[PDB]
Parts: sequence; structure tokens; C-alpha cells
Amino acid sequence: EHVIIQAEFYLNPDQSGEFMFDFDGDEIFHVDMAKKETVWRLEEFGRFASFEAQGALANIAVDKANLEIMTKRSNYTPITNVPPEVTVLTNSPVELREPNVLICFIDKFTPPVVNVTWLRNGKPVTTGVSETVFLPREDHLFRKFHYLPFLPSTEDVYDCRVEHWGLDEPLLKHWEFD
Amino acid sequence: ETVCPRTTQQSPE
Amino acid sequence: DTRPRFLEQVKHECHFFNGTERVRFLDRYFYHQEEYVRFDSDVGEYRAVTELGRPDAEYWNSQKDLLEQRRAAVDTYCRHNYGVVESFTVQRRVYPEVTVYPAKTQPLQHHNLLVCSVNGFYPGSIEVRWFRNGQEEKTGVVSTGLIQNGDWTFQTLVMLETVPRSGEVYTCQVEHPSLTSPLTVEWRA
Ligand SMILES: *[C@@H]1O[C@H](CO)[C@@H](O)[C@H](O)[C@H]1NC(C)=O
Ligand SMILES: *[C@@H]1O[C@H](CO)[C@@H](O)[C@H](O)[C@H]1NC(C)=O
Repeated sequence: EHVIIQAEFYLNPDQSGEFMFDFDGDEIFHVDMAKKETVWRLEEFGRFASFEAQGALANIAVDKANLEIMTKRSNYTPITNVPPEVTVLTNSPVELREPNVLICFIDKFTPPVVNVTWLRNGKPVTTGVSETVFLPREDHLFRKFHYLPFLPSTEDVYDCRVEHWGLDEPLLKHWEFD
Repeated sequence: ETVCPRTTQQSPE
Repeated sequence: DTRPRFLEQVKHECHFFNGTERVRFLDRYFYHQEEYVRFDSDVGEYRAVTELGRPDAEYWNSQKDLLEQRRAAVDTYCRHNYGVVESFTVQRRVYPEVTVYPAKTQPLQHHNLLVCSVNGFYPGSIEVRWFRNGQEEKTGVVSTGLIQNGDWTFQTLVMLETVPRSGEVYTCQVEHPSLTSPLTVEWRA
């Protein structure tokens, strides 16, 4: 009926860690490790619950120690890169001059390292963009969402550009009106 | 009101 | 950067059946994608999933205090956190917006595709049906399937391939736990 997962990872040599709670495939919150703050996926969640961010830091320190142990035990066998699948869609049916959101869904990849760029008419755009952290999958790969609020027009074309070590060239996924 | 973490433990070295 | 990477993952899973009546806890340790050891509350001890995790199972199973922590998790962790989050997760209901617009299987041909765009709903389970003049049309229906928006909403497009004739009224009907009655949207040729 329901599944709540506390998912953690730690990645070498990047020294990247992550700590999050998932409910039925959606993120309840993650912990910003550098700020040591709980980040609720929807702000209203934070008025009905809390989480002591320090506990995540303690778990990540153990995960780091275990990664070193398991790397040795495996005889330094590295991860195999799995490149992502990328889909671009809109939040809602598109109508000219009515605000909307472009969603770039990056799916089924490891390791959890990715460079994502929104392009408007071939130019990088960063105004009002947002993103999720790396989200766990049941096959233990990752997925991720990037967001771009936009005003639909017939003049602008868009692309989500995704780079990943498993890809030979950057993956560009297009969107335009119609 | 406080979400509780399950701890992770260290493997043997 | 071609330096090799090494990944450690841990997932502490709480599976709930009939509210919190039946609860199963799983403590899972992974190297890259390979689960190597786990604690299953059905068993009450760590068991190696692959050869890689045999040392961890033996070492952790020798720690009676650790095992008693894990054996109590269904109560102290799973049931507890369910009570903390249930009001905005288990009970979250967001009804869909339903929009119908026509489209084309071939850009040069005439309009031969009716899209029922169902947007912004939670939770994921939904049923979308097409009707032509009050009769359900099951042939020629294709869908994106269930799409996560990543922001605690879903969407889905359900498309009906059809040649509209003058007079016809097409109905897209949506059922969803947030609704007490089917939500219907009509489209006229
Ligand atoms: C690492 O190499 C040692 C020595 O050959 C071997 O006993 C062990 O099974 C290996 N571990 C792996 C490949 O996971
Ligand atoms: C992202 O770009 C940076 C340079 O800005 C590069 O060092 C890094 O390797 C890239 N990461 C991926 C996963 O492509």
C-alpha cells in the first residue's frame, strides 16, 4: 500500500553525499549537507514535521567509511557508467502567452553526477530554473528533474542538454510550440 | 512531529 | 574526467499494508547497484545477499544490541515516521485538471486524434476512458502512461484515434481517489 524509504549515498572520488526520504516515489525532503539544513520538497511539509539535519551528517560519515571498506573488498572494482534517458515535457497543455513549466526528466543513470543546461534558441538560460536532488530508483539507478518556467511563444525553441560520463556526446532534447 | 532517522552502521574492516 | 567512480548506497525501507496494521522493514546496503547485505524484519537478522556481504552479516549479527534496534524498527522507525508524515502524504489528494484538444497522427492529414490531457493530480492511480456518443470506445487508445512531474503531482495523456463526424460528442471520463464522482469533459466536432 505505501513505502517510505530513507535513501543515502556517498560517491568517490567526488566526495558527494546525499540523504533523503522518499514516499511512494516522491521526495519528502533531503538534507543540504553543506548548510546542514532539512529541505522540504514542498514548503508546507515543513510546517507539519521536522527533521534534525545532524542525523544525516552522521549517517553520511558512516557511508563514507563503508565505501572505503567496500572498495577494498571489491579489489577497487569501479562503477559502470549507465547513461540516462532524457524526456522534455510541459507541466500543462501549452497555450500562447500563458505561463507554463518545461520539465526535463533525466532517468535511469549512474553515477549520480550530471550536467544539465536549459537552452533557449541555443543559448543557456538560468532565470528561475530549479532542480531536484538525485532521486533513487528501485533498480538502484537514479533519476532527476530540472524545471524551466517559460512563456510559450512561436519564436522560442528550447532544449534540455544533459552531459553524463556514460554519454559520448551531450544529449539534447528539444521542445517547441505545437 | 519529528521524523526519525534509522542509523547506518560500519562494516568490519 | 575518466577517473573511476565508487558508489555506496543504503536504503532503509518501510512497507505498510492496511495502514500500519502490517509493516515490513528492510535495511539494504549496496555497492554500486549490487545489494550485498540486508536486514529483513521477516527474518530478524542480517543475511548476505551476495558473497560480498558475508563479512557484514556475520559481524553485525554478533551485535545483539544492534539487532534488537533493527528488530524494533517496525515500531520505533516505520510506524513512528508514518504517524509523522501521514497527514500530508498518505492523505494527500489533488484532483486533476482535464483538458481535451484535437491533434493529428500525420501533420498533413486532418484532425484524427483526440487528446485527453489529465494534469496535476495526486496520488498516481487514475482511470481515463473515452466515450463516443455515450458509448465507451476501447479501440485506438494510446497513452503516455503515468508521468511523475517530480513535484508531488502526476500527469497523463490518453489519446483516442478517431475520424470525427459532424454531430458526434466525445467524452473523456476520469476517475481518481480525489473525486467522489467521475470527472467528464466533452468535445464536439
Ligand atoms: C578480490 O581478489 C581476491 C584475491 O584473488 C579474491 O579472493 C576475491 O574473491 C576478490 N574479490 C572480488 C573480485 O570481489
Ligand atoms: C561537468 O562539467 C565540468 C566542467 O564544468 C566537468 O569538469 C565535469 O566532468 C562535467 N561532469 C559531467 C558528468 O559531465
